[PDB]
Amino acid sequence: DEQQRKRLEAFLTQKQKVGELKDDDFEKISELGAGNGGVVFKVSHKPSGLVMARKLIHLEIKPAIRNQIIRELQVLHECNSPYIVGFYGAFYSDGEISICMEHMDGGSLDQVLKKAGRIPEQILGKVSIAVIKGLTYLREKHKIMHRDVKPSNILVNSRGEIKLCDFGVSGQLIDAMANAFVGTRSYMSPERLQGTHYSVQSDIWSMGLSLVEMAVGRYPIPPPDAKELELMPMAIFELLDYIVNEPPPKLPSGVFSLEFQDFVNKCLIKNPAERADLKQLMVHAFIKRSDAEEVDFAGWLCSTIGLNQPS
Amino acid sequence: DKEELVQRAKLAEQAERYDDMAAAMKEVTETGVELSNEERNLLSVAYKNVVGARRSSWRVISSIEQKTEGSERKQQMAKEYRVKVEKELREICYDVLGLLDKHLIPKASNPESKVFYLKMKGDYYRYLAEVATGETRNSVVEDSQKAYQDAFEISKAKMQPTHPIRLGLALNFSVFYYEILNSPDKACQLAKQAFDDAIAELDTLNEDSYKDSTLIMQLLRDNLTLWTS
Amino acid sequence: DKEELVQRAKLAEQAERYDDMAAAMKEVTETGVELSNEERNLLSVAYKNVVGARRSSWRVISSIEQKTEGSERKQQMAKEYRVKVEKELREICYDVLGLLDKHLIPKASNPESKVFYLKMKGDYYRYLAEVATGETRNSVVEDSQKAYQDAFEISKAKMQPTHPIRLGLALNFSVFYYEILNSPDKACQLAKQAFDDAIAELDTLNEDSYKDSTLIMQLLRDNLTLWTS
Amino acid sequence: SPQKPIVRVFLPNKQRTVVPARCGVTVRDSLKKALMMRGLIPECCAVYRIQEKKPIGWDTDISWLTGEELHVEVLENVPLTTHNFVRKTFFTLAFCDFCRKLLFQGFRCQTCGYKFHQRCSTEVPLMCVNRDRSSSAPNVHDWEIPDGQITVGQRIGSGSFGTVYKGKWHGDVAVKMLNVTAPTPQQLQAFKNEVGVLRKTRHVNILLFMGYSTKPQLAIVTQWCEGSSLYHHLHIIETKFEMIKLIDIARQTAQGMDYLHAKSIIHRDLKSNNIFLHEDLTVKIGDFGLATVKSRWSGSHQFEQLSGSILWMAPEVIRMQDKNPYSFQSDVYAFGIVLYELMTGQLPYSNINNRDQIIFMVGRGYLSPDLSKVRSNCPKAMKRLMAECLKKKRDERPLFPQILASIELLARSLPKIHRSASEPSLNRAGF
Amino acid sequence: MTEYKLVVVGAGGVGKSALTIQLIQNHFVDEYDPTIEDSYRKQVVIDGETCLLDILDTAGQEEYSAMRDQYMRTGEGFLCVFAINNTKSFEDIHHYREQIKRVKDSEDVPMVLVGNKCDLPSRTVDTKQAQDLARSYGIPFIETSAKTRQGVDDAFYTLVREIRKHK
Ligand SMILES: Nc1nc2c(ncn2[C@@H]2O[C@H](COP(=O)(O)OP(=O)(O)NP(=O)(O)O)[C@@H](O)[C@H]2O)c(=O)[nH]1
Ligand SMILES: Nc1ncnc2c1ncn2[C@@H]1O[C@H](COP(=O)(O)OP(=O)(O)OP(O)(O)=S)[C@@H](O)[C@H]1O
Ligand SMILES: Nc1ncnc2c1ncn2[C@@H]1O[C@H](COP(=O)(O)OP(=O)(O)OP(O)(O)=S)[C@@H](O)[C@H]1O
Ligand SMILES: O=C(NOCCO)c1ccc2cncn2c1Nc1ccc(I)cc1F
Ligand SMILES: [Mg+2]
Ligand SMILES: [Mg+2]
Ligand SMILES: [Zn+2]
Ligand SMILES: [Zn+2]
Repeated sequence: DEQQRKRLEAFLTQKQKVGELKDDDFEKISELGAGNGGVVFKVSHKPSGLVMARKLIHLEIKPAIRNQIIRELQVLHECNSPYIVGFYGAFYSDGEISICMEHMDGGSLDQVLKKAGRIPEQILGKVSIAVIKGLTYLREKHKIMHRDVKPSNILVNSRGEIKLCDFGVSGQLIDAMANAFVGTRSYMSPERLQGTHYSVQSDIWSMGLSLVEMAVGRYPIPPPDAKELELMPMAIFELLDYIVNEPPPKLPSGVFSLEFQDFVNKCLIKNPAERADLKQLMVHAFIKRSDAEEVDFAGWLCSTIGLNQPS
Repeated sequence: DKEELVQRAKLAEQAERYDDMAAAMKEVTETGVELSNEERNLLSVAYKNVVGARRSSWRVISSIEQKTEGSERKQQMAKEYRVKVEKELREICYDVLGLLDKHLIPKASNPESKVFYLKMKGDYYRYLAEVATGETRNSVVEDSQKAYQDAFEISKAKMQPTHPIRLGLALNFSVFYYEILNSPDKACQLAKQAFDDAIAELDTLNEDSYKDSTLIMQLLRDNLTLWTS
Repeated sequence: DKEELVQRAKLAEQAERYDDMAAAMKEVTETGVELSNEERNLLSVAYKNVVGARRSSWRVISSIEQKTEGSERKQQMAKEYRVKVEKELREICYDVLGLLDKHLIPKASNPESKVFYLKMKGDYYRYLAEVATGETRNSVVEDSQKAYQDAFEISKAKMQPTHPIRLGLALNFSVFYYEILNSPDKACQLAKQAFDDAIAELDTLNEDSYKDSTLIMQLLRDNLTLWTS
Repeated sequence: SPQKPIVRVFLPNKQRTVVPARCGVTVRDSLKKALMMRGLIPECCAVYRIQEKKPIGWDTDISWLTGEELHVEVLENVPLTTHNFVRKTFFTLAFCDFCRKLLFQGFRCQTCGYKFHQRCSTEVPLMCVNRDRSSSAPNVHDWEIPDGQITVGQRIGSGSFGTVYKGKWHGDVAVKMLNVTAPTPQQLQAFKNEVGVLRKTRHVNILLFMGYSTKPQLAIVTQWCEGSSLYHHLHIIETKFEMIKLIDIARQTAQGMDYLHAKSIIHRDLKSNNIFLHEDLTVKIGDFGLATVKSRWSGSHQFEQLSGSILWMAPEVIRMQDKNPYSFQSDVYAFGIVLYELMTGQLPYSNINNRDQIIFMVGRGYLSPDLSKVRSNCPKAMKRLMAECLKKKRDERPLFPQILASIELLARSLPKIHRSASEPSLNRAGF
Repeated sequence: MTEYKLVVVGAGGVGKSALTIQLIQNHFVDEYDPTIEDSYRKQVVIDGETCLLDILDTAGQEEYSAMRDQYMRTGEGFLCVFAINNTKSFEDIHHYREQIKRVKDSEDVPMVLVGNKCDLPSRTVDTKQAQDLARSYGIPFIETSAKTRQGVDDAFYTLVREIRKHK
């Protein structure tokens, strides 16, 4: 709209003020989070005064592959959407790949979910809207697919924005990522565990698998116990075997409306083609309803984190 | 009497003692008795293993000789030990070649056996060509060229291209071209021709001839794959 | 010079030839100088492989002799070949014993070397025991018994329960008990006691001998499992 | 329709099967198991697509054929290879490939190198895939560093259970800040007990373990290695070496692992990252054991949450369904993947752009290291060892006493066997 | 001389394929590779008759029931398999029998009830339940373990005998 265009243009304006990205141009302010393969810091770019997030991935790869990754990561300069985290520049130094993005002071939805215990359906509606619009922008404007949709990659700020990040834009970077340490849980759609990406359908499952996890405050595989649900250590290979050979998870009986439950069930179909696409979800009853609702996302976020109300 | 010596040769083969089998077969062929298939195959295996063990020993000795040249006169005795090994290598091949000159070649009433004996002569000449250097190498290889060229014709004219003896002859000739004359393109072309001819004429073999020919063809495929790269 | 002879012996060992190696080490021992730790292993390996080839030949020949089960001259010739290879093995073992009891055993400062050489003496007396059937068997059997008891006293006195030499002596002694004397109860008792005592000091395993220790341990376990059935 | 893009396959003798049409999988591998159940092998068969019967290559990517019907037939062509068994006495240390016991006398396949006792002939593999005398004696051939001593220097890099720094402690050492920063009094005790064992290891191929330090959290102190790791020399610079040095590296790694297993220490982490070339000559394995500092505890239990590059984890380790998956055979599988990495120069599964996909398919027994990327001169005996190390069932994998011996057996026969083949001896066998 | 078309049906995971592979090759598969379709031939002597068995091993996953139904239409007799640790698979024997009646357009179809996985601990479908269900349909009940091979031949041979009775 108008405010989104304003913010995008202001981000571009603040982006032109940044030239070459040198390692000496950053002063480390704080740590923001860490995963199994990278560490992110909030830092200040001295030459331009801006404050950004800097992800550092430490890969032991040959210099040619590293350079091709660096070159491929420059496509992120084209991604300009209110549902995609802003990108300032990527480079390599001191044996680590550094990716510079805009700072989301609200954090990722995993941290917000940990702070909140559970997330209300009404908030989840706007979250799903943003996720779907970001996936649409990635599928249409760039013909690339996220492939790593989960609460750890959905970011939010104090201005009520909800943006996607950590999507698969550099194929060589994914190829390097295939030599990673085993995680504790997977959001991979069942077809990807036996075949290859079935287009954006393979992303949508993850979103659903995320929403339920945010809907209940618990990793939904295996589904909660009979009395753990009323209270409202599986091996990773066992989780994958459950994902492939067991019925998908579902929302609780009566805690959530039927449109949200139908949305998540359509999002969690084990057959990707029978599973809904972006256009189906965009005009879903739950999506229409949550788009009609005037939910105060920024204030709810600030409240949950423990900061004073914004605006 | 003959059967007693053949039984002794078989018993020596089972006992892994090979020099006794070599002697017991040389004394059998010394008489000039009609040599059948198994009787000559025992001789072939005996004279193959006896020379093969010493050839492997010579290869190891030569490899150790060239491990480190920047050293004292420890290589001095190494080459003299190798010379002794050759002194115990060439003369047995000469005992085989003289034997082939005595009885085998004249007392042959079947072209297949003639091809077999000529291939053996060529194989032992190729065995001698490795250690022999200078003009002796040339003098040795000039005999093996004709030994194989007087056998390939008979193989092509009297026996099928799928015959295990013809396949063995082609394999040995390709190895001779590759290792001695160092013409890898001609060796590859010869091997490809033999293998394509074998494939073009297949599924006609006997029931017994379903292991050995396959073995030679699989070794041919291994060599072709090794020489392509 | 001794180093030239030792290098020649090692070179022949790397060439998989065990006739020049045995002669070279016999010439080394004939000098009458005390061997080092390294030089002894080459002698042991050479005079083990030389006997081992004849042992394999003898085993397979006796198997064929027990397989034929007929009435002809094949059995008589097989018996003649068996007595020939038995005479050859007797000559080898007698040469080893003559080279052992005149230059090494009487001059052995290190008790460890004494245990090694008494183990070898018992091993070759057992090698002679398994072939010679008759009245002479009781002499060599008792000689091996005396040698092994003498080695075992020193092993119990001044040896480690995890040393390769003590474990090898115990293994050879249990095999001697089981095969020659046919008393498996005491063989099992000895094997279990030795295996337990080797289990005792399991932590004390330096780099010098970990492969030999665990290999003899596993061989003892395999023999124990074979004999307890 | 595609129904999980499947392919329908018609088989000999009126049989049939459905296989998943997954990108990146060959027809051969899609069908391997179905054929095996019927005593068939792709190499003894032909495959066709219906279009009407048109021949396709066994190495075709099956995902191109989704929705199609394939047919597999035989033509009774080359019978793979028949075992050329020669009776041989082994004057050197040899083990029977079936029974893993000492093999003083037996049979050897001239082509494929398989070795077995006379008594085990009923257990020999059928296709040559390219009262007895009891055995005898074979041939003969407080550790806590206090504060104020470890000069922690420059950060080197983070791992799967800690970050490594180059420290100064009576010379250059490698300090490791273990991720487990707050250990319980039981985990600390178990870690001290594990260090008790690790301090008593001294081998030329094993990195020296110089204790730890408790005051500044937990910090394993190991011998600092100069030069670079094997992974660095195999995937960063891609400096391939002659086969002799490669087999020597494999032999030294196997010797170090054999020393580790002789003392009953499961490495749990053997991979090209933990293999160093000390002065470009000596192989040194590091980061072994330390089972108690991985999989952070919640009490007196140490449920292994599993952590490490899954490329080297055995299928039994990937499953984690077993009570304890880090046994000797999982170490052997890790070594086998190291052998594959050394031999081909590429990491396993160089055609997959997902990590969870690899975990699922490997732990499921569907994905295996492809053995069609090897060099065109590797002796078949050597390659057979690598294929034995990567057996899905862990009980089939050999132990390191056998692997070291098998490596050394072909280490000496390398130069002679590199020349072209020759006319072999005929059958000369019978059972 | 005599060919018999046998169809193995029942819920996912109960051991249909493991039972079939034990019959065909005397080997237990411990992996769980879900079936879409698999057919086998095996020649066997049963009651003095050399029999050619066509074994049609079907999918337990209902997603592939269209393929299952094509196999069922050709079959002459049915092994209806449940697992002794899966009560729903036991209850759903009724579903499979109804499917057979539907596809065969007949209430008179040779059938044998098989309770598999009897080697497991903590069995939850008891012998009385299973025998009562078999009795309710007038069919034999055979306990099996594809792991130990107990009952495998009896299950298939009994079905062949039921087909012979029906012929
Ligand atoms: N312990 C045990 N496991 C068994 C037995 N029979 C099958 N299984 C196991 O159960 C799993 C499923 O077996 P399978 O034969 O594939 O079952 P299915 O009924 O054919 N499944 P689907 O309907 O999907 O084709 C496999 O892991 C198999 O090893 C048995 O008798 N005992
Ligand atoms: N742009 C960002 N701004 C602020 N924090 C961020 C940003 N990107 C990532 N983070 C933090 O880093 C973590 C998520 O990033 P990653 O660690 O890369 O993802 P992850 O948790 O490792 O899961 P993955 O990517 O599926 S392996 C969270 O703790 C976030 O708070
Ligand atoms: N003993 C050592 N001496 C010298 N450098 C070392 C040593 N151990 C590790 N390193 C270095 O540390 C870097 C990364 O740290 P590590 O944690 O050892 O990596 P890692 O081996 O992948 O981790 P794990 O736990 O073994 S999977 C490697 O690239 C090595 O260069
Ligand atoms: O970040 C990644 N994986 O997580 C690290 C493991 O801890 C990641 C994974 C795949 C990928 C392909 N192309 C870039 N890729 C990534 N990077 C990345 C992408 C977009 C944004 I906006 C920010 C990023 F950091
Ligand atoms: Mg992330
Ligand atoms: Mg099935
Ligand atoms: Zn073979
Ligand atoms: Zn055996």
